[PDB]
Amino acid sequence: AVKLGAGYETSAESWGTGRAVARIPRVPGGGTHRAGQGAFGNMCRGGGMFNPTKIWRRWGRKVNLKEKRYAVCSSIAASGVTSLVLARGHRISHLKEVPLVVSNDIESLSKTKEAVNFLVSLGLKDEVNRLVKSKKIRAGKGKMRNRKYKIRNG
Amino acid sequence: NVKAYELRTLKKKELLDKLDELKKELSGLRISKALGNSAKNSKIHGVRKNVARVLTVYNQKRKMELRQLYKNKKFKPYNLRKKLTKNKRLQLSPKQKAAMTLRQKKKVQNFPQRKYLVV
Amino acid sequence: VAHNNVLPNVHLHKWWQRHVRVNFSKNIKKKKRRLLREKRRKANGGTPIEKLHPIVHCPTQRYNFRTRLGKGFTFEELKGAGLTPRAAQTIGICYDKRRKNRSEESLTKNVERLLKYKNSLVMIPLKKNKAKKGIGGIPADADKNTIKEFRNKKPLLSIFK
Amino acid sequence: KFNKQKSSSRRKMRKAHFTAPAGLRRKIMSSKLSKELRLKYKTRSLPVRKDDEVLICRGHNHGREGKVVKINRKRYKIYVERVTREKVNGESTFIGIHPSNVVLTKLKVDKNRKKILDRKA
RNA sequence: AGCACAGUCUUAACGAUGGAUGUCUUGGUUCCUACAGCGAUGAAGGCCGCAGCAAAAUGCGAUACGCAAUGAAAAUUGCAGUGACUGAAUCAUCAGAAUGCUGAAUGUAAACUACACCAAUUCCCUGGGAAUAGUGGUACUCCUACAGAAA
RNA sequence: UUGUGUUGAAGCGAAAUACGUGAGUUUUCGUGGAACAUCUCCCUAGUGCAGAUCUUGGUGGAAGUAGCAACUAUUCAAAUGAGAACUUUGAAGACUGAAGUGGAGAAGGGUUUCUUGUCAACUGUGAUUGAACAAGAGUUAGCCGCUCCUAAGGGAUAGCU
RNA sequence: ACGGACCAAGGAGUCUAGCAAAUGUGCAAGUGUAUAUGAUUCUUUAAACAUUUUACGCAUAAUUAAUG
RNA sequence: GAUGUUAGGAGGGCAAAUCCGCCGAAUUUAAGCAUAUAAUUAAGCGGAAGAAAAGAAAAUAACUAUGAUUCCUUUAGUAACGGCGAGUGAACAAGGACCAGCUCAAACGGUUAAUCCUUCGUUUGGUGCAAACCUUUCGACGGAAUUGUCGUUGAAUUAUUCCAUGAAUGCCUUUAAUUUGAGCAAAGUGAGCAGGAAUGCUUCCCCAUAGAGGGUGAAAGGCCCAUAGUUCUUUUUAAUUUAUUCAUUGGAAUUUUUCAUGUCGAGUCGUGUUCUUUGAGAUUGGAGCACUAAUACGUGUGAUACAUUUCACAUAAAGCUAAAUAUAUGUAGGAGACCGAUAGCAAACAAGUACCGUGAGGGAAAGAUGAAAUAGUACUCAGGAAUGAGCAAUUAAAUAGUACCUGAAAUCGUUAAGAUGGAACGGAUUAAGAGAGAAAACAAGUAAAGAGGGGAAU
Ligand SMILES: [Mg+2]
Ligand SMILES: [Mg+2]
Ligand SMILES: [Mg+2]
Ligand SMILES: [Mg+2]
Ligand SMILES: [Mg+2]
Ligand SMILES: [Mg+2]
Ligand SMILES: [Mg+2]
Ligand SMILES: [Mg+2]
Ligand SMILES: [Mg+2]
Ligand SMILES: [Mg+2]
Ligand SMILES: [Mg+2]
Ligand SMILES: [Mg+2]
Ligand SMILES: [Mg+2]
Ligand SMILES: [Mg+2]
Ligand SMILES: [Mg+2]
Ligand SMILES: [Mg+2]
Ligand SMILES: [Mg+2]
Ligand SMILES: [Mg+2]
Ligand SMILES: [Mg+2]
Ligand SMILES: [Mg+2]
Ligand SMILES: [Mg+2]
Ligand SMILES: [Mg+2]
Ligand SMILES: [Mg+2]
Ligand SMILES: [Mg+2]
Ligand SMILES: [Mg+2]
Ligand SMILES: [Mg+2]
Ligand SMILES: [Mg+2]
Ligand SMILES: [Mg+2]
Ligand SMILES: [Mg+2]
Ligand SMILES: [Mg+2]
Ligand SMILES: [Mg+2]
Ligand SMILES: [Mg+2]
Ligand SMILES: [Mg+2]
Ligand SMILES: [Mg+2]
Ligand SMILES: [Mg+2]
Ligand SMILES: [Mg+2]
Ligand SMILES: [Mg+2]
Ligand SMILES: [Mg+2]
Ligand SMILES: [Mg+2]
Ligand SMILES: [Mg+2]
Ligand SMILES: [Mg+2]
Ligand SMILES: [Mg+2]
Ligand SMILES: [Mg+2]
Ligand SMILES: [Mg+2]
Ligand SMILES: [Mg+2]
Ligand SMILES: [Mg+2]
Ligand SMILES: [Mg+2]
Ligand SMILES: [Mg+2]
Ligand SMILES: [Mg+2]
Ligand SMILES: [Mg+2]
Ligand SMILES: [Mg+2]
Ligand SMILES: [Mg+2]
Repeated sequence: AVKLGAGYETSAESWGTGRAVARIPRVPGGGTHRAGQGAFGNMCRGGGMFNPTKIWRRWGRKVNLKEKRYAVCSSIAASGVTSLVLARGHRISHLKEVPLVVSNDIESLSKTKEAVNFLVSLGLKDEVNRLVKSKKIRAGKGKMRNRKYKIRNG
Repeated sequence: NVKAYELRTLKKKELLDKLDELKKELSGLRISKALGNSAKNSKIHGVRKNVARVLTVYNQKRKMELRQLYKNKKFKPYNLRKKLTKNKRLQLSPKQKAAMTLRQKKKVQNFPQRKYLVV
Repeated sequence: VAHNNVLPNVHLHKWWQRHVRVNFSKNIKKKKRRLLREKRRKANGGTPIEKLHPIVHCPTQRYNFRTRLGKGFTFEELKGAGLTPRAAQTIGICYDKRRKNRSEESLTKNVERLLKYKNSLVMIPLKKNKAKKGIGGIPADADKNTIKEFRNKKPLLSIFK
Repeated sequence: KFNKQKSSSRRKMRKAHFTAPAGLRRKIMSSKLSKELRLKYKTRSLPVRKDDEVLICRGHNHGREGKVVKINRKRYKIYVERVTREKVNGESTFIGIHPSNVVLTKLKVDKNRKKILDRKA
């Protein structure tokens, strides 16, 4: 949100008609370059933006619990289906079964290296490689806002 | 260039004497600067620092002496008193705050908030 | 106003923008509260944060049938339990000077509850080891082993609901 | 990362780097030690002092060993014995190397350094 | 050595003018969390100072871009100079010391560095020996206690 | 999601046997010197400009035009200097004409004073001049003032509002 | 008739509240887990998950000024 | 009662986002306007705190009843108010967060104020290097106070059981968290290409509880700082460990049994009347004035003025009190589907600065060379000098030369080509010029032998 009185902190008023100047509010006084300038109003340099953004915009959306549940279920189902998974972009051509289930021994893995090895063994070597490749620096101003890298979802 | 650890041991008169000498030296340097010189213009800074050090040492000694003089005795100079935010000074001491009307105290003693593990 | 719509009723003719609170703090606030309560629990080693409340019937013809936790137990109920008010307060139980009993049955129920609570609870001694019997209401202090055993078991919070 | 007391925030980090006090500067002009040195001491890397003898790895002089002449904490640059360079005038100045791009071989070793080594161990 | 009329208009190439676009970013903004007062023990605010070469800002207060102490810890550097081989050069820390003139401003004043009155005051040495017209104090309201006068 | 970049990204300039009805897209060459897309789907918005006597900044034609005409008036030689109608000296000729561009002060200004330098801009022509720029310097009181008295008046004390 | 010398950038139906219609979606005599709690929830997590081992809303019934 | 520069203390001013008091508008809406609305808002004046305020029932209910305040969800855009127009608009219950109760006054104790404070002291301790602090009980000498301090919360009396207490001997253990700064911290500075310079590209290695972020001559998990993780040390606060003897003053709770039926806040409530405020309606709160009560069988609420009377609920006119709650102020952190230098704070920069205004006030513009100026333009020639030029020079690059990244348009210059009888441009259609161009705008294959690259068969 923009700070509340942005562009409107001035005392400016319009000179009115008979001066051969548009009737935008003007900064008063003299001496500065700012004196006599178009003041508030979306058009003006140093003006307020149009509908200044406010904290009371609706940020979240309530989604029906049931709907959410349904969505979750459908995603699970999708994860099930090989073709869908493939479409979603994963390099899954070398995995046998796509409801891919692994023994509880996995829950005790202590070392990232071991995990990686396991993944490779499974058939996801290619996927892993892709993931490694695809850390790249974002286009645009995300770069300036702690969104430096863009990484594909494994 | 005299650093403080040497000076702590010295007596006050000696310190004073030292200080005067330093001041004289400083004055000389200033005079030189005023006259068309830049030979020992940069010497002045060190001298100044030395003087400051001496002053600090002496001042702390004086403060210590003052403290010794006014040890306890209820009232004291407002310097040697506990300089501390005014509000805090005003505020009731924790003990005072605690102090309980006798009945209340009795009650507390008798029926204190017990520990009682529910099962 | 135009067309067939509800006649507009929007109370925003005052400087409403001045006092809009948007609750960005909700979940985080909740978390903080939880943390605080945990801390409190820790401080009261073993003992429960929560205090015993009597079940009571809600007033008014419409909530009549429903029952919910009131504040505080009524002198009569305490007496029935075999308990002093001060003593009760000192333990985990709430006292309510202003509540009165019209119904015998209700009173009985709450004294039953109180009894149950008493049965449940085991009292840590005030000064260590030295086991002494209570004052007015409070039960006796158990020995060390028993206390340890109790600690090892789970602290039941079924009665406070 | 996982502790939320420290800030990831790029801007903040950059400010810290640029506006650091002298101690911080000293800490962040560290250099990798050679294999031999690593073997000797549990340490991986050290803050570089005056009379250390560095081998430059990156830059135009990828190989020239030399005794460090000066380290300059304003610009984050060490200067080395013979990495000389004429200005437009002719005056022969030293080329600055950032300590990333250097690996230190022979070690200046005062009591402080010894203490540091002990701590690392 | 020659030859283009000139001007106006147009197009292209190559420049000037200007600062758009794009790329940045020690800044802002919003939200979240946390604490939360300063002052007659002189506050905030304001002046005046203070550097070897020093205007601003920054920092500081006649010990004046800093003193002590603590934790780092060999440099600092435009030159001059000062330091190392750790109370030292530089950082951070900052609890000790100190904190000009003002300002509630409070001895009366105020476009005054004007003016009172009371203490003379201060330092050193273990009762003397030195300094300096310098230093404090004195507002109004109020409270408790004391005082000796009043009805 | 699946990609392009110092064997040169965005941008910009000019184009193109280019595609599209069109918004546009695409590519070439040049410059550029570091980022950039995603049309695979949809999410989001401070989302698209020829106008508002729009705002801001810049640039024109007008135009080398209007104009640089109150205060009677300059001239000769020499010096300084790269260079002199307007810097200096001399010689003329003039004016101000003691109700003065003369001496002193007040208000106001604040170092403009002074010497030595000196010319990027400024001194609406020039300029070596200067109230410009830079470096230094300069204001000395028992008697001249303020300081004291009271005036029109002001701010307060007691109360009282 | 008015505005527009030129150029660049900025520059105007937006956001909330509540109602409605439309359409999508879920569930359907129900529906919405509201505050709040709980979790082996804690870079993201200010989301996501969960709902205690007859809350309230709107709807499910209308009508009357009203006792009803 | 004055008086004191008496001894000791306090207030004053700054700051304000939240907060508490007053005071108090109007624009605005009603399509006019006057009550209403804006709004018990802005401004004004005063006052606090880390929160403030509120708060322990003269409460709500009419139930099977609840039980201080606050806050959230709701009740509810409802009851109600309102030129019954515009519009305004609560409360109880219900679900939660959080939960804490109390002490004055009055009653009682006179076989004695038991209270309280100032000054002067005295002597055991505890942490500290000191500085200071921390507590310990003991008197004096003053006062204050009978115009009322302290204890008791009716009073005694019994049975039970607690709590304080002093001395001797004894034990400073194990962890769990919690919160400060602390260190420690995995793995490549490997071949080749192109480059000023890899952090790049093909390729060979690994580490990962660390592939957050930043730095580094271009995109870096492995170059640096940090990051994951752990190791002490700081803060406190739980659990666990050791108490055992002996002294007695004092108190407490329930329990019997007697006797006491006490006390319960006055120019206050209340009514009238005025004005205000409220949704409050024959007045919701408040205030001014007049009048001015009752004692608990009283008086006050029970949303329509009254009488006569039930019933329920409370106990006004004194006071305190943590939590849940709020925060656009300040400081410090941390985040972002935010802005990216005409944006974002007015302010990315010596910004509340310069500058304007007598003044209250008004209030800008202005970021980027390069990796490195510890590469910021040496040298030579022409110049009075600025500058210019170079066979000279830093650079990867100077048409990156400090007005420095990119460098658009308007506008202007140079050159060329073209047109040109009081506009210019444009559309449709060719033409003539002048540029660009082969991806449809010809030639697959076969043969001869060069230069490459692949794939298979054994
Ligand atoms: Mg703005
Ligand atoms: Mg972009
Ligand atoms: Mg011609
Ligand atoms: Mg305060
Ligand atoms: Mg020091
Ligand atoms: Mg030290
Ligand atoms: Mg004064
Ligand atoms: Mg005067
Ligand atoms: Mg693009
Ligand atoms: Mg817009
Ligand atoms: Mg635009
Ligand atoms: Mg435009
Ligand atoms: Mg248009
Ligand atoms: Mg303009
Ligand atoms: Mg013009
Ligand atoms: Mg002239
Ligand atoms: Mg004459
Ligand atoms: Mg005349
Ligand atoms: Mg002069
Ligand atoms: Mg001129
Ligand atoms: Mg001169
Ligand atoms: Mg000057
Ligand atoms: Mg005189
Ligand atoms: Mg006088
Ligand atoms: Mg007078
Ligand atoms: Mg007056
Ligand atoms: Mg006309
Ligand atoms: Mg018109
Ligand atoms: Mg016009
Ligand atoms: Mg215009
Ligand atoms: Mg619908
Ligand atoms: Mg005040
Ligand atoms: Mg109207
Ligand atoms: Mg109207
Ligand atoms: Mg009107
Ligand atoms: Mg106000
Ligand atoms: Mg309070
Ligand atoms: Mg509510
Ligand atoms: Mg409703
Ligand atoms: Mg209202
Ligand atoms: Mg680069
Ligand atoms: Mg009463
Ligand atoms: Mg009203
Ligand atoms: Mg009622
Ligand atoms: Mg009360
Ligand atoms: Mg209160
Ligand atoms: Mg700006
Ligand atoms: Mg290159
Ligand atoms: Mg270029
Ligand atoms: Mg660049
Ligand atoms: Mg440029
Ligand atoms: Mg003609």
